[PDB]
Formats: sequence, structure tokens, C-alpha cells
Amino acid sequence: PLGSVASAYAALPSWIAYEKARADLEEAKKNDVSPQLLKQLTKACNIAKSEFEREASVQKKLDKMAEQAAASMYKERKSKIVSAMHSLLFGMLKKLDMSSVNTIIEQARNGVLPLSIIPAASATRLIVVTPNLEVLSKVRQENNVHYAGAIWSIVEVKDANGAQVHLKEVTAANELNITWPLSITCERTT
Amino acid sequence: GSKLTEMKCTNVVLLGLLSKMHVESNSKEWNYCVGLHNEINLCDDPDAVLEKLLALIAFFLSKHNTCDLSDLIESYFENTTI
Amino acid sequence: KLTEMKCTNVVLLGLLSKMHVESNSKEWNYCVGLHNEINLCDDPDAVLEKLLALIAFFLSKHNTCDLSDLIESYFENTTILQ
Repeated sequence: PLGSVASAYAALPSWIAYEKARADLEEAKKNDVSPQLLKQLTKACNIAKSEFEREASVQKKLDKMAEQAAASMYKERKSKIVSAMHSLLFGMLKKLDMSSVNTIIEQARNGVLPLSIIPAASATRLIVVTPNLEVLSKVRQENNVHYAGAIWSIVEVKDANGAQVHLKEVTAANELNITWPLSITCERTT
Repeated sequence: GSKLTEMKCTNVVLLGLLSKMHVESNSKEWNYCVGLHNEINLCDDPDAVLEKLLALIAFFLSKHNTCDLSDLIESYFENTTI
Repeated sequence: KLTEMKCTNVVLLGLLSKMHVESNSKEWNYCVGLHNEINLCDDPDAVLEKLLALIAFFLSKHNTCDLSDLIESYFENTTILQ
């Protein structure tokens, strides 16, 4: 019955309605039921038949549309497409004119940006890069870092050589002696 | 505040950019990105949207060489043609 | 009756299929409506607003849907986004 159709699973709801209507009419004929009940059952069958045919053509339209769509995509971004999105993105960020957006962008321009932004752990983990003593002073507020509108508690601080660094020890007189930039490992105060 | 759709449209461009940066290779990182983007689009509190947008921008910022990023900001943010 | 896309966006067709949008004519025509309006827009801001509406629709059906390919395809097919 549904052996020639493309998808018997897709065709099933409309086919059952038609088959059930066809079966009622066949039982009505065999049981020689009233001409009135026969006229009702014939109409129900005509309705279900035309619904089955309507859904069958809709299915053919959707399959053809997808077949054509797949045939045209198969053709397949640009440094240009990425460049167009970069232009849009930075243009919109400036147009927003929000101090926290301006802060994050100015920090990145001066090398204050994340090395890593690791989620989950029920507490987001940020490794921030601080290229000098002045910029480090702006972001670090004691045992906390103020970045991306949030406050992060300091876990660890490292040299550009990966060596452990004590923040108390990073001072004006020491700046020449420290291998910059510093990596501040911190966790979101959540 | 009134710039809620502006922040939501920025978020869409960010996710599009992140997708082109092959973050998909890292499932944990990808779900964090997609998560933030989807949450932004379903949120009507501007304060909460900005917080999440700031998290997405930061993630985006991390996926760049410091040197190229400075040039990108100078070109497209500092000297925008919009 | 279901409306056709002027310039079929393959990825859009894929989401309509994945989320069985054909079942609801009102929903399909809203989606195809947004797509056709995107192709006639003179403004990137207006295009993004329409893309944000398509995203809002798919996220209303699946809160965690990864729609990054939809965003990519629009940047790749719409001259205004270039």
C-alpha cells in the first residue's frame, strides 16, 4: 500500500485516514446499509482521498526543494568574509558607546586580555595577561582582579617563563627585573 | 539599556566569528560560547545581557594573537568607517 | 499552503526540516517571510534584526540549538553583509 511512496513513515497519518474511510465504505456496501449512510461514507472517503493526495504532492515539493538546495550547496570562508564580520563587530562595539565595552577593547589594544577563559567547575577560570606595572595596578584590587565587568579572586601569578610570582614582590624598583607579561590565574567570585 | 537589540545583534556577529575560528574542536569551549549566545538572545534584562556579552567578547579576545588583535582594534574600532 | 524562499538558504531549509516547521503553515510562512525580507533589506542593521528574529524562533523550539551555521550562511549569501 505504501511501498511505492518515498517515505512510508511521512505518508502514514494521511494514508490511515484514507484507508479507514475506504474500509468503512466497503463494510457499508457489504452490509447493504441505508442510501443516506452510504452517501455520508462516500463523501468522507472523497475528503480523505483528496487530503492524502494533497499531502503526497506537498511531500514531493519538499523533497525536490531539498534535493535542489543540496545540489547548489555542494559547490562549497574568505579572509574577506571574516574581514567583513570584523568590520561589523568592531563598528557595532564602538557604536554601543558603553564604558565597560570601551574598557575591555582599550585593555586588549594595550595587551591586557585573556590568555584563557575556561568555564564549568561551577566557577569560570580566567588567565589574564598584564604587560606592565601600571596596567597591572588598574586591574588588580588586592587579591582580586577587575575584568569583563566582574571581580575574580587571584589563585596564582606567573612570569613569562612560567615561574611563580608573589604580587607583594612586584614593585616599581623591580619592574626591569621581571620578565613581562605576567599571567594572573583567577576564579570568578561565584 | 535601550541598546538591547544592538547588544543582541553584536552577539550574533561574535558567534558567527567564533564559528569561523574552529572553536568547535573544543566541546567544552564551544558549549560555553553557544550557551552564552543563546542565553543573550532569550534575555530581556540589559544588565544581564551586558555581563554575558562581556564574557563572549573576552572569550573572542582570547582566541587572538595579541599583536594582530591590536591591529584589528586600530583598523575596525578606532578608525571605523560606520 | 507553504511559501517558497526567493533565494533558498540551504541551512534555513535544514532547520525547518529538523524542527518539522512544515507542520505549522503560520510558523513556516513567518520564517520564509523573514528570509525574503532579509534579501530585500538596504541596511545591515535591519538584516541583523531579521536574523535575530529567526534565531529567537529556533531557540523558542530548542533553547540549546547551535545556530552558528545559520549565521555563517547569511554572511556568506547576503551581499549587504559583505
